Amino acid sequence: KTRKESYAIYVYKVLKQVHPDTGISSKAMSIMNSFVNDVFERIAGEASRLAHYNKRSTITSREIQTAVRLLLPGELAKHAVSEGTKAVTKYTSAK
Amino acid sequence: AKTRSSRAGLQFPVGRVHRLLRKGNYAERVGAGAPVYLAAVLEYLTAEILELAGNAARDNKKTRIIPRHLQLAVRNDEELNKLLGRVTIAQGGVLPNIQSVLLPKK
Amino acid sequence: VLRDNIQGITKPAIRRLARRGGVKRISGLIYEETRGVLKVFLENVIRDAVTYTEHAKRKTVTAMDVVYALKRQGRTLYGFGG
Amino acid sequence: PHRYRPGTVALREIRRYQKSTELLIRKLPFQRLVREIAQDFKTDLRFQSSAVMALQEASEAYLVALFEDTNLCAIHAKRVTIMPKDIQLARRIRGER
DNA sequence: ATCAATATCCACCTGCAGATACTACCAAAAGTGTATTTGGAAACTGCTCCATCAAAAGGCATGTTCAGCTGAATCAGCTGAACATGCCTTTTGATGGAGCAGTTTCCAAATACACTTTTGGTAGTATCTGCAGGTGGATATTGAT
Repeated sequence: KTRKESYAIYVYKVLKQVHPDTGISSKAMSIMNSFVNDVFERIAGEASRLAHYNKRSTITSREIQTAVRLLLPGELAKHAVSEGTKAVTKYTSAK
Repeated sequence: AKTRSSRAGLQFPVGRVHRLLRKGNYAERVGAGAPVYLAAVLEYLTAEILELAGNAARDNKKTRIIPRHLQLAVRNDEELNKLLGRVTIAQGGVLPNIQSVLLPKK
Repeated sequence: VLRDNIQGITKPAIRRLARRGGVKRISGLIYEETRGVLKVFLENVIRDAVTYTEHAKRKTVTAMDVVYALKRQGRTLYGFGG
Repeated sequence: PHRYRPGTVALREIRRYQKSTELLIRKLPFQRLVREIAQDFKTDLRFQSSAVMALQEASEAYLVALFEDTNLCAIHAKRVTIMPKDIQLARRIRGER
């Protein structure tokens, strides 16, 4: 009865954060799930290429960062880069 | 016993994203910052779109975001529109847009 | 005789390009439009190449930088590596 | 006194340039433009000679092809003179706008 | 402008489909904690190959003149929009069975070493030549009358 993962509960959490009285249809959720997978693949992909081009066998938060800059448009990138730097810094100082 | 997600102050699952990076054959190794940074970008992007879709839902006297609202959100936002410029949101329709010369009289 | 850099992409040059493109007759306003277009093209491509440069911690844009940039812009180029 | 009709030389130039493959923009001015644009992204940059070259090849390929679609757009409108609206229509349909 | 057909807009309204809920379990995640390996940053440096510039090259800015193209105006012909009408085909809800997919067993094939052999790339040197330019001479093309 195989297990099919999605990003649904997580999309829902964030949803409640930004619009506490708004719901989401399962088809909308599905699309949401597709979008996350999509962007995941595009970032990971560039990251993958980027590493190769530099004869590196490790994908680090630095690779992801250039990937985000290469992939996302102007203002989305700027803000994504903050949020990720932030998360790492916070993650580094937390063990 | 604290999850890395909470350690990074994130809703999105860092564990899962670390895993999918390995399984997905992107490089030999995956650094520990990688999935944190990515999950963060992933969470940020989804917030940005839900914020905007939420607004379209409200503009429409609806409480539940449906595919049309996501489409309104994406298409109305220059940057999300570029990011998703070669993507089709099933059941989203199009933005109302009639070319000038098409309207009656003068 | 101080001249803007984009203006160094001259009328006769743009004319020649149109020619290879098989254009017989060119409106006077094309030369400025073409300059705009070329600028947006170069920005988009250079932005990406330099991003590759900064990643490699260099101060030189390499042909590979440019080639990689072109590939991800969907304008794959053969002749310069990769 | 000898004079060629408008478009006689133009045709002759189409034929010339279609036969050859040399770049049609002067290297230097193009080089500056490249550097100027780059300066806004990072300062004190140097450029491999081949790097500039690659950029030029790409840029000329791009513009030459955009002129073909542009021309088709002019002809669609029953003209033989390319106009900005033609470049604009081509770029919109290509999905660049 | 005023009169009237007909679309459009809310507002409220019932059913209900789809969403939200909860209780219990659980397989596989995710984390934890320990021992073992190494990828790449950091630091030193050699030599490409890059920016610069001085002398040689040769393409373009320039203003005039008018060929011929573009766009406005006008108009006849007919194509395509609207709508009325008569009814076929799709939509929707209900019921047997193909094949997907989930689990487990088993072996042909691929990974992981390690050592033995070769080939492909650089480099120094020297060796070779296809053809871009130049020439000269005929013939074709274009434009004028």
